[PDB]
Amino acid sequence: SHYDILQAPVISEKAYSAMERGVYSFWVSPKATKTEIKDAIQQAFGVRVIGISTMNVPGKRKRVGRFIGQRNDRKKAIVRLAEGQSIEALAG
Amino acid sequence: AVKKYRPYTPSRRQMTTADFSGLTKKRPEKALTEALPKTGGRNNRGRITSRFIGGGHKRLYRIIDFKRRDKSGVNAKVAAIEYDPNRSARIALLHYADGEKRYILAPEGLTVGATVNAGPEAEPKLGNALPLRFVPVGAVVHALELVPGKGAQLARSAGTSVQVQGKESDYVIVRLPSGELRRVHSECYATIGAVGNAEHKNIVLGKAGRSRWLGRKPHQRGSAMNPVDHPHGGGEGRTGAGRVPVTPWGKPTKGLKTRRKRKTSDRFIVTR
Amino acid sequence: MKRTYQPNNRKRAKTHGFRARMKTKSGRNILARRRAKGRHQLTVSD
RNA sequence: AACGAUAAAAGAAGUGAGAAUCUUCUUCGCCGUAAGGACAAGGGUUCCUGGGGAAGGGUCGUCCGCCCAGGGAAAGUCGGGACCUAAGGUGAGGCCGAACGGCGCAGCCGAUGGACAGCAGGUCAAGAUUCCUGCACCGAUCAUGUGGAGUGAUGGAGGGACGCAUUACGCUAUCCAAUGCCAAGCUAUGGCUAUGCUGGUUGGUACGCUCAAGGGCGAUCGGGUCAGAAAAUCUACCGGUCUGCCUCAGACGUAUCGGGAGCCGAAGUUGGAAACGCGACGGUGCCAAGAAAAGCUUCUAAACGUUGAAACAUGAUUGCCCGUACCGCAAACCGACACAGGUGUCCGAGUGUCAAUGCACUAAGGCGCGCGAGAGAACCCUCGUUAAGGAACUUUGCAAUCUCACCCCGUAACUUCGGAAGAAGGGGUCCCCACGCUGCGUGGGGCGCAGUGAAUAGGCCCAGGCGACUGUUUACCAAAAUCACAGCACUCUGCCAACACGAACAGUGGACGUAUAGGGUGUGACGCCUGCCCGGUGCCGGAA
RNA sequence: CCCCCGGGGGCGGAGGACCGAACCGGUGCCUGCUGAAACAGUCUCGGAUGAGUUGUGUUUAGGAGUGAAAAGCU
Ligand SMILES: [Ca+2]
Ligand SMILES: [Mg+2]
Ligand SMILES: [Mg+2]
Ligand SMILES: [Mg+2]
Ligand SMILES: [Mg+2]
Ligand SMILES: [Mg+2]
Ligand SMILES: [Mg+2]
Ligand SMILES: [Mg+2]
Ligand SMILES: [Mg+2]
Ligand SMILES: [Mg+2]
Ligand SMILES: [Mg+2]
Ligand SMILES: [Mg+2]
Ligand SMILES: [Mg+2]
Ligand SMILES: [Mg+2]
Ligand SMILES: [Mg+2]
Ligand SMILES: [Mg+2]
Ligand SMILES: [Mg+2]
Ligand SMILES: [Mg+2]
Ligand SMILES: [Mg+2]
Ligand SMILES: [Mg+2]
Ligand SMILES: [Mg+2]
Ligand SMILES: [Mg+2]
Ligand SMILES: [Mg+2]
Ligand SMILES: [Mg+2]
Ligand SMILES: [Mg+2]
Ligand SMILES: [Mg+2]
Ligand SMILES: [Mg+2]
Ligand SMILES: [Mg+2]
Ligand SMILES: [Mg+2]
Ligand SMILES: [Mg+2]
Ligand SMILES: [Mg+2]
Ligand SMILES: [Mg+2]
Ligand SMILES: [Mg+2]
Ligand SMILES: [Mg+2]
Ligand SMILES: [Mg+2]
Ligand SMILES: [Mg+2]
Ligand SMILES: [Mg+2]
Ligand SMILES: [Mg+2]
Ligand SMILES: [Mg+2]
Ligand SMILES: [Mg+2]
Ligand SMILES: [Mg+2]
Ligand SMILES: [Mg+2]
Ligand SMILES: [Mg+2]
Ligand SMILES: [Mg+2]
Ligand SMILES: [Mg+2]
Ligand SMILES: [Mg+2]
Ligand SMILES: [Mg+2]
Ligand SMILES: [Mg+2]
Ligand SMILES: [Mg+2]
Ligand SMILES: [Mg+2]
Ligand SMILES: [Mg+2]
Ligand SMILES: [Mg+2]
Ligand SMILES: [Mg+2]
Ligand SMILES: [Mg+2]
Ligand SMILES: [Mg+2]
Ligand SMILES: [Mg+2]
Ligand SMILES: [Mg+2]
Ligand SMILES: [Mg+2]
Ligand SMILES: [Mg+2]
Ligand SMILES: [Mg+2]
Ligand SMILES: [Mg+2]
Ligand SMILES: [Mg+2]
Ligand SMILES: [Mg+2]
Ligand SMILES: [Mg+2]
Ligand SMILES: [Mg+2]
Ligand SMILES: [Mg+2]
Ligand SMILES: [Mg+2]
Ligand SMILES: [Mg+2]
Ligand SMILES: [Mg+2]
Ligand SMILES: [Mg+2]
Ligand SMILES: [Mg+2]
Ligand SMILES: [Mg+2]
Ligand SMILES: [Mg+2]
Ligand SMILES: [Mg+2]
Ligand SMILES: [Mg+2]
Ligand SMILES: [Mg+2]
Ligand SMILES: [Mg+2]
Ligand SMILES: [Mg+2]
Ligand SMILES: [Mg+2]
Ligand SMILES: [Mg+2]
Ligand SMILES: [Mg+2]
Ligand SMILES: [Mg+2]
Ligand SMILES: [Mg+2]
Ligand SMILES: [Mg+2]
Ligand SMILES: [Mg+2]
Ligand code: NA
Repeated sequence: SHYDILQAPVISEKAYSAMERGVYSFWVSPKATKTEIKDAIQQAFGVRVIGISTMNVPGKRKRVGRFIGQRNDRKKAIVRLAEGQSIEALAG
Repeated sequence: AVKKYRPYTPSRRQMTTADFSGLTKKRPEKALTEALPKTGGRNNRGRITSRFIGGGHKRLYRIIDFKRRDKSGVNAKVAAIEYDPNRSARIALLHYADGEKRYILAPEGLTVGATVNAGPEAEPKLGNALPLRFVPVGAVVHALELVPGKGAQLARSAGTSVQVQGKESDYVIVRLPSGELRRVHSECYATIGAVGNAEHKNIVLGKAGRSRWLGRKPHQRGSAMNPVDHPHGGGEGRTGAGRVPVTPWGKPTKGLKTRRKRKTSDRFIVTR
Repeated sequence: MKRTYQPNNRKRAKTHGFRARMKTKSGRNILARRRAKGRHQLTVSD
């Protein structure tokens, strides 16, 4: 259910500095909405969510082998928690 | 009166325009506006039918009562007499006792505040809804049914009149504006007097596209066209040879009526 | 020098689209005729 | 041959195998109602970072909008959807039709329009009414309390709801001056010692017995059934009934959060100008007579209650979907191109010049147009001046001069009494001082070949043909005497009109028009006028 | 509309009115003619509150549409 809505954490120098603000950034399945994405984050990590934002992101159009390539297509979501700002501590 | 102008532009000397001083300067009643501008620019299934209909200026429709029958026996008071860009033949707002408001065509010689009365026994005063059977012989009237209920085809435009002649079993004779004489059933309503704006005719449009403000686009002659386009096609210079319309026929003297019923109801002679 | 092709995403898909080919027989002929060519373009909808 | 606008470039320094071309510094020249900035269409990672150097780049290339990889794109309040309707498209039933199909009421879709709650700042390498900080607003659910009862519809009413030109008052944005304030330092060249120079000189919110143009509004008791389907305590009609209330644009003060030149934080004055923006739906005039629907306000119908109401106060909780990077008058859109073309809207400072988005020079900003270097032949293109002459050139004064802006004086035939007319012609134009008036005027003086000192800115007149006139045409050899045009005329057409589209006893257009109207034809403002021939053909009647 | 007796003055602000930028257009010459461009450039010129220009959305088509009319555009 909730486990496989969440995709994989963003790994970005910008996203990791936000890690220090209590802000957490990770990709999700694009067809999901904010309401379910929030209850997914907080069913999974046990923490109140007070701020969501989301954004569809096109797949880059890479080309291998001189066969023109395609997109990939994602939906990064950024989330701010309550003052109980822990996750799994797994930040680095 | 109608306005005339000094020749300060090459136009505008010949140009003329109607006098509006008798028209009350009010917004038309909101319930009767109907809107329905939506001008059908001569086009049918996208395809031109009444050729030479251009755009012109925007218009709203003023619903106008024509049958006038349903409010039989109630008095009316003439409020504003007012402009209308559809009829080009001024209309007249009026209020009924019981408060319903409906427009009516303005008779020549009718002032604001006048009484108006409708029904069968009503007296032949100006602007009443009288069925023909009670109309005095020789009176002039306008706004005339062809069949009782849903009628007002006869005499509707500026200055038009219907001069009742003799009477029969239930049919009355009348003189239409075109000079035809015609029968009409005696329970058809009429409106006493000729139409108002009695002299629309002597307005002078003045410049081209005074017509365009009226929405009538430039009207091409055949002889300027090509044999492809119209029968009066080209050939070096200018002429005739046959004298025919767009699609062919006569159009100087070629009687175009069909051979039908109700020609027996048009039984008195007709120039037309 | 205004030119013949002035792109418009609503024009391109309103005429020419998959939804519009199905509205009539003659266009559904255009579909099954191209599907038989095995094309992939099929319509303008990619 | 060309290397894609004649808007120039120079030196130093750096990086590198390699440099006219990449980076830096300092100058120079070019745009500046743009060649600066913000959006919409459209494009689709072109964006930022780190690398690269095949090909793409009109040369080179260490560079690039090229290639590789990694990141970047955040919304209850902005734009769209979960709201509404226009043309148009659909469309159960319904109307038609060899088939496929064609029409069509309600209803539905459909933004180019209506409705609707946030402003100020900060800032990633790359996002900002989105993230952050400060402080608001909007709907919904619940709770505490006041209230302690009426809510009040797929239906009615009001209202939303609308033109064009011109224009009174007040104001802000915003711009100017200064011996106002504040900050920083220096000065040389001959002088100034600051009264010089340079720079900055307030945004949002909350509260005012503060100043304030302007703008909106009449208001109830009752009668009638025949009006709004019935209802109705709401509307409409009709009759009785007596300047004042509301609103703040914006300014001012106090406070507070910001910003602020600068070396953390200074000042925030007086005088002037001023919008198409705001007050606003103002005023006036005009004819060609200027959308609809929901939201919104008001009424009952039904139903639910009338000792757990509508509504208000605080607190809490809640806030979906899509778009958002970059290009975006162009190297990223359309033109096969990194093309002298084309592309809708908004903002677009200063000085001078009646005005101005004009002209010149310039701010901020952005560029020198992706081959260079020399030579100074013929010829070719875009320009400067030209002796004496002045159209002798030539098909033609074609081309190119001339004239040119504002103020003053003065202006003909002819005329539809408006006009011809900027007729033609002649004069003024700068600087100082004094004097009068509201930058002018009167005078006196001064310099130059010359004072709209440079840039923008009519050559004129006489006489004909044609068309009256503004306007319209052959996208790409014809702009005209062609077309249309107001005005005129013939004829047709009685209303399911004539006529026209149509497979159609369908449906439409004419037209929600009705003979002072509609169709067809030909003439073509205005003035004086429009003659003879009905045998032939056409047409209207007669019909032995 | 207001004064003096159709005239003059006050005022008002009409117009297919005038000059002129944007904008729309294409007058004449030159250039360009394996173009910068499959119709343009510089100069010059016409309209510039109207029969005006323009953006979205949409309707009309092959003997057919549309056409201020060239057999022009599709
Ligand atoms: Ca000489
Ligand atoms: Mg948020
Ligand atoms: Mg007069
Ligand atoms: Mg036709
Ligand atoms: Mg005509
Ligand atoms: Mg011809
Ligand atoms: Mg023929
Ligand atoms: Mg002929
Ligand atoms: Mg010909
Ligand atoms: Mg001849
Ligand atoms: Mg025809
Ligand atoms: Mg698609
Ligand atoms: Mg595909
Ligand atoms: Mg060249
Ligand atoms: Mg250099
Ligand atoms: Mg070295
Ligand atoms: Mg090499
Ligand atoms: Mg260069
Ligand atoms: Mg460079
Ligand atoms: Mg250096
Ligand atoms: Mg720009
Ligand atoms: Mg886009
Ligand atoms: Mg995008
Ligand atoms: Mg880049
Ligand atoms: Mg870089
Ligand atoms: Mg790079
Ligand atoms: Mg290379
Ligand atoms: Mg390679
Ligand atoms: Mg190369
Ligand atoms: Mg979003
Ligand atoms: Mg917020
Ligand atoms: Mg919205
Ligand atoms: Mg709808
Ligand atoms: Mg419909
Ligand atoms: Mg249909
Ligand atoms: Mg819209
Ligand atoms: Mg809003
Ligand atoms: Mg930074
Ligand atoms: Mg950026
Ligand atoms: Mg911001
Ligand atoms: Mg003002
Ligand atoms: Mg000074
Ligand atoms: Mg200063
Ligand atoms: Mg009530
Ligand atoms: Mg102050
Ligand atoms: Mg509705
Ligand atoms: Mg942006
Ligand atoms: Mg270009
Ligand atoms: Mg343009
Ligand atoms: Mg300006
Ligand atoms: Mg300026
Ligand atoms: Mg100026
Ligand atoms: Mg300029
Ligand atoms: Mg640029
Ligand atoms: Mg030379
Ligand atoms: Mg030259
Ligand atoms: Mg000399
Ligand atoms: Mg001479
Ligand atoms: Mg000779
Ligand atoms: Mg000669
Ligand atoms: Mg000649
Ligand atoms: Mg010449
Ligand atoms: Mg005379
Ligand atoms: Mg005179
Ligand atoms: Mg002349
Ligand atoms: Mg001298
Ligand atoms: Mg002199
Ligand atoms: Mg000069
Ligand atoms: Mg001759
Ligand atoms: Mg002419
Ligand atoms: Mg041509
Ligand atoms: Mg064309
Ligand atoms: Mg030409
Ligand atoms: Mg029928
Ligand atoms: Mg009909
Ligand atoms: Mg003629
Ligand atoms: Mg004759
Ligand atoms: Mg005056
Ligand atoms: Mg004009
Ligand atoms: Mg003149
Ligand atoms: Mg042009
Ligand atoms: Mg043209
Ligand atoms: Mg001229
Ligand atoms: Mg003119
Ligand atoms: Mg034919
Ligand atoms: Na010094």
